[PDB]
Amino acid sequence: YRKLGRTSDQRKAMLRDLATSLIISERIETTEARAKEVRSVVEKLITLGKKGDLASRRNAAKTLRNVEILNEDETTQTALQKLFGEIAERYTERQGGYTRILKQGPRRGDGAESVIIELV
Amino acid sequence: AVPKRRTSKTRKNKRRTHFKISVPGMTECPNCGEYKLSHRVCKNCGSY
Amino acid sequence: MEAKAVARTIRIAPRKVRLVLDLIRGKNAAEAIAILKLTNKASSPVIEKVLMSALANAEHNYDMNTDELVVKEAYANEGPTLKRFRPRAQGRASAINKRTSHITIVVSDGKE
Amino acid sequence: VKRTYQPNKRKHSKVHGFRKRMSTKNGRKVLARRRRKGRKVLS
RNA sequence: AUGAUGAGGUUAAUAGGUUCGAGGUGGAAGCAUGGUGACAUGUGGAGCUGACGAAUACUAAUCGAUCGAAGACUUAAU
RNA sequence: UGAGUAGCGAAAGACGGGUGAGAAUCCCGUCCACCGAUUGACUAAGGUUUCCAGAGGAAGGCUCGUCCGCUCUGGGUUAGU
RNA sequence: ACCGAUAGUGAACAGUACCGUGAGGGAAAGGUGAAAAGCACCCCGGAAGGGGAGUGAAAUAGAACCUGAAACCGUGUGCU
RNA sequence: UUAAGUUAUUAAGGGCGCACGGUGGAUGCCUUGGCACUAGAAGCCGAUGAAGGACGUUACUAACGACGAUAUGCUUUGGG
Ligand SMILES: [Mg+2]
Ligand SMILES: [Mg+2]
Ligand SMILES: [Mg+2]
Ligand SMILES: [Mg+2]
Ligand SMILES: [Mg+2]
Ligand SMILES: [Mg+2]
Ligand SMILES: [Mg+2]
Ligand SMILES: [Mg+2]
Ligand SMILES: [Mg+2]
Ligand SMILES: [Mg+2]
Ligand SMILES: [Mg+2]
Ligand SMILES: [Mg+2]
Ligand SMILES: [Mg+2]
Ligand SMILES: [Mg+2]
Ligand SMILES: [Mg+2]
Ligand SMILES: [Mg+2]
Ligand SMILES: [Mg+2]
Ligand SMILES: [Mg+2]
Ligand SMILES: [Mg+2]
Ligand SMILES: [Mg+2]
Ligand SMILES: [Mg+2]
Ligand SMILES: [Mg+2]
Ligand SMILES: [Mg+2]
Ligand SMILES: [Mg+2]
Ligand SMILES: [Mg+2]
Ligand SMILES: [Mg+2]
Ligand SMILES: [Mg+2]
Ligand SMILES: [Mg+2]
Ligand SMILES: [Mg+2]
Ligand SMILES: [Mg+2]
Ligand SMILES: [Mg+2]
Ligand SMILES: [Mg+2]
Repeated sequence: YRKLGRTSDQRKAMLRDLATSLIISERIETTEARAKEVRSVVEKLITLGKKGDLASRRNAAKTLRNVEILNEDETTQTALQKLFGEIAERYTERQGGYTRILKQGPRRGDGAESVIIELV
Repeated sequence: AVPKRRTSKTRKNKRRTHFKISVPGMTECPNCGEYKLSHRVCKNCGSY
Repeated sequence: MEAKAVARTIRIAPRKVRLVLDLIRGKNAAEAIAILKLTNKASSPVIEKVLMSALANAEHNYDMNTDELVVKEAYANEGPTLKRFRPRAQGRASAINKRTSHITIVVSDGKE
Repeated sequence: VKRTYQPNKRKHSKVHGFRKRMSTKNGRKVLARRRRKGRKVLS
């Protein structure tokens, strides 16, 4: 695995903050090497959603943050309920994958290769 | 630690013969638009 | 004939602008625009702004066909420098040069 | 590290400044020399 | 170090994921029972598992572009 | 010339949305992290408009900059205790 | 039978910028054209800059404005 | 066809010569300022408030000059 230029405690925190906002917004834009690493983290988290029992509900809460979504029709759900509620429905037949990575050009301030990672 | 002689114009120019830059990948956007970079996504001025 | 366009007192240093400038000379104009949009040096949108200006002079001032034009010349000359200072250590200062450039490209249809 | 010239507004006007130069004869000499160069600020 | 080297580029197991294993840890959560309680027992060699092994085209290795020869003369055998 | 070399001055950021010719670096929001006998809050020396609004992006800012203690225009300090 | 902008007063535009707690020390910086007639208007560009056009005897006289050496930086090429 | 032999062709980049540009401000030409002297006058003011300065004064005001709440000046006598 990669180190991403951070310390062990910072890398873990940056990687689960990044995985949460991919559940909220379903496609985000970041660098190349960071998207290669959050690829495997978020798909192990949909596997927990497809099981659906209590013990894996407890295990996914190790990783996700506490974020409220202002859902449509003025409803509100947490990020954990949205994982076991909607994403677990769409991928009940597929056996892996669930994400893709699309490359773009460099940014201006760096030569950093931008990347869109989306949820499929 | 310090240079003993100056460097002439020839020896300076022989040194930077590899100090160059390369042309990029340059595929095409076949649907609509100008050239994009290879294995990338033709977002702006592009439909691929 | 030939058309030209220059851009005087550009704040980028002349060694840095001659690197990207060597990729485009001798090539026709449609390839040269495509190259300058895909190299990520800082100089690239400055040269590309100048090559747009020289193409527009050939269409308007001289009534050439812009579909078949080639870049004859492309070069960068030195401008006047700005002299700054930087304090180093133990009360000593050091000099710093802010270089400038004059960029010139000409474009032609190859006929007389 | 503490430097020299810790500035003070009372002290600067009292060891220097106009009335202190006028009170001695040698202080009047330095006012005469700065009027002769045409120096803009006196004391 | 970079670069080079080697394995692969859909007529595909290169990497990731998914499934099954090895090995490591050492008996999960929840529920029930006993006990005043701290706690213990059962469900159950349980559950979790980075780099290791095998299988599986689910995701991505797209479309494309560039370089690259056209067998000189003399003499002797044939 | 050395040379596109040394250096860019202690430290945790991520994403979304917006504005703009142009955004890692500006504004808004959520999460995360640091200090907390102090990176908090008052008052003196000292400095003298650096304060506020609007507009700007040549130089300054060790990068960028649509921003600024920078440039332009106009404003702002009220005592019988 | 003195100098002509590194000269001649330190000073042709200053005992000022600036340095110093202070006495005190102390610079750099001249020249469009006869006349401002100082580039209407069009085009590229966010602008800056530029190409045309026009003024003028002359704009490689366009305000960083007389002439414009050398170091130094570049682009093309004939022989190697 | 085979053997033996000789000689070519490349320029990633470099060197010499030539042509065209840029930076930079020498040289030439010039003078708005200075240096040294001659001749003739005159040399030092002030409690009737000096020398030298600070604040202000113009329709629009930053500095220099001039001026002082009669303030970017007032009266008179003579020139023009
Ligand atoms: Mg820790
Ligand atoms: Mg070279
Ligand atoms: Mg710049
Ligand atoms: Mg110091
Ligand atoms: Mg390097
Ligand atoms: Mg070295
Ligand atoms: Mg090194
Ligand atoms: Mg370094
Ligand atoms: Mg820093
Ligand atoms: Mg953002
Ligand atoms: Mg914020
Ligand atoms: Mg703490
Ligand atoms: Mg504070
Ligand atoms: Mg005070
Ligand atoms: Mg402010
Ligand atoms: Mg503002
Ligand atoms: Mg700026
Ligand atoms: Mg800057
Ligand atoms: Mg803007
Ligand atoms: Mg201000
Ligand atoms: Mg002089
Ligand atoms: Mg001269
Ligand atoms: Mg001072
Ligand atoms: Mg002098
Ligand atoms: Mg213009
Ligand atoms: Mg000439
Ligand atoms: Mg000049
Ligand atoms: Mg003349
Ligand atoms: Mg000239
Ligand atoms: Mg070459
Ligand atoms: Mg007398
Ligand atoms: Mg009269």
